[PDB]
Amino acid sequence: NPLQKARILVNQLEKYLDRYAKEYDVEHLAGPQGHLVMHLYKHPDKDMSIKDAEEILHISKSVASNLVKRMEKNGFIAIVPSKTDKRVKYLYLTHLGKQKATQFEIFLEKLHSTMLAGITKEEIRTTKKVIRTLAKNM
Amino acid sequence: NPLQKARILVNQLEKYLDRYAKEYDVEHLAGPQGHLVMHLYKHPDKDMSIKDAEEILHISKSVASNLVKRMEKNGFIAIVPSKTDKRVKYLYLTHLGKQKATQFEIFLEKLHSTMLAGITKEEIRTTKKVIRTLAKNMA
Repeated sequence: NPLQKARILVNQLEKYLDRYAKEYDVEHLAGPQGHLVMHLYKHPDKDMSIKDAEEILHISKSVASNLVKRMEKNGFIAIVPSKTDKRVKYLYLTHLGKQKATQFEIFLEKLHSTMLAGITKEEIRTTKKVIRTLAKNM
Repeated sequence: NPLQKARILVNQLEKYLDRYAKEYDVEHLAGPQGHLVMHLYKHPDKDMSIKDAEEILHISKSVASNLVKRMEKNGFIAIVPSKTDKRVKYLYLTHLGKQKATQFEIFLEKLHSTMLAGITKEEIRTTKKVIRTLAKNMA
């Protein structure tokens, strides 16, 4: 049954991810914080406002604000408020965020090497398409 | 969390699945038995051996044999060994199985109408393949 197998896959997938994130020592960075840290490190000539994080992660301001607040508490970023507009805040990688970023690139590189073996990109775009239309149908 | 979200979706899909199988009274047919019944009902001029079932459902003789024995226990088919060949066993849709067929057709129509809207069958076949190969890769 496809639904029973998918339920099984999800559980294996969460276990598989926790195990690698530990092996690569990016366990707390795995997930949205990693996605933010990555974008920062990949685009050094741009600035990231908290609103940049909302649009990339399609989350709300309250959710994004507590996310960047978490990343600052973890020593991953410096939050620097804009001097012109008091409501705009910028995100900057610390030294630890830079090291963690570059380690996170390596961890993802192996995941795309292992988990997506034998899966073309056209198969992936459609799979994401099917899952979204199932979700919309619910 | 994307994984938390996928788990919730699959749980919604299964709940909606049970809802339609109850509605159309086809709960045991969701899956291979329904596929066999359909092949029987749709092709009434051919005969289906157990070895035919292996090819149709891409299963083993042992898996097909336990499948049809389950379908007979549910009264969907009669398994009648060949009167010519002692090694061939044939499958025949019963009266109950013919009613289940048309009940199963409307059920599939409802799935394609509601939960599986906008998803072609080729899109489903790839989705199943990605799921099989991702599971293989975490091993």
